[PDB]
Amino acid sequence: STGSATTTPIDSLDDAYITPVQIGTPAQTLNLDFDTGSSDLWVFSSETTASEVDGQTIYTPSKSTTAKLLSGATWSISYGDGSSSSGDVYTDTVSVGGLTVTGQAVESAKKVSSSFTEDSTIDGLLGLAFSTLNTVSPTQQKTFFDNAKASLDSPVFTADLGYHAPGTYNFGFIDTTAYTGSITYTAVSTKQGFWEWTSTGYAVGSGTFKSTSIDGIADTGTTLLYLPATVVSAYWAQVSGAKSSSSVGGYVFPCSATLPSFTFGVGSARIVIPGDYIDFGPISTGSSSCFGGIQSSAGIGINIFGDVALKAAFVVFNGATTPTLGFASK
Repeated sequence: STGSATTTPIDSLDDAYITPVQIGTPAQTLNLDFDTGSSDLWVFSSETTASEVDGQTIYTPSKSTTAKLLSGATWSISYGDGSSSSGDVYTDTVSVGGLTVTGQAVESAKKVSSSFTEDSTIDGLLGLAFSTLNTVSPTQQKTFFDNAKASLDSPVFTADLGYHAPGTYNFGFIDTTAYTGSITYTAVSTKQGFWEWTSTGYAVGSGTFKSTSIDGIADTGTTLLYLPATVVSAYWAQVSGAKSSSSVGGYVFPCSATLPSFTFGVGSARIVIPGDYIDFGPISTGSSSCFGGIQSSAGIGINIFGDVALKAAFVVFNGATTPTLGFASK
């Protein structure tokens, strides 16, 4: 089998991407944030504290003839941005772009943190990291990909995120018309439960490539590109007027600037992030100070190849017995 679904930016800055997901019988379609940095499929639901729901579409398990309460199971998660949510668990039928899993754990939120409530466009998350990170207790549950894997034509999914435009998640096949040149594959460590790999270096604009190992995770659920302070300093030094602001919480730059590109290495291959991808607009409405899309990972504890990086590439998440990551230009 295979599946294919369009993924759409939630706003004009590409802050995140939502993908429609069919849950239950009859189908309840929710728009989920596909997140290769976490491993829970959780949704706003009829059980969510009413004051914590503001415009989201909810899953109502009592209206699904295939929903079954997973007895005694609970979940609770906290993300790297400070947000959280928790609740109980059903199993139900879940389909993504024509690909169907029966008996998928669907984590129904009883509580969500304010940042989720405030974001009307995201109805929940669909985790695509390794199932070892799944938070369901006392019995850990598998991801949608993990459940689908054996049935897929090939045990892979691909992320093709657009810049200010729709893109695609495919399951089970590689669309060879969706990228240019070749796909360069690189080793993955699953030791921390992430799609963790090592970039071979970077360049700023038309500058010389610096060969240096950068360990990080491919994370579709993170907006920005978080890299070591040395790297980030080298980038923003090429933008006149850019500075790290403690009060704003990162590098800011004059909105009148033209940003240089940023290149990262995948083995001997090179992915070029155009400068425009690194502009995340005014820090506050009407400001002429703009927020940068490349920021320091110091104090995160890990480097994160988030959407800013991933949307510059066609990315293969290869879930073979020994997982690997593939990157191509597009």
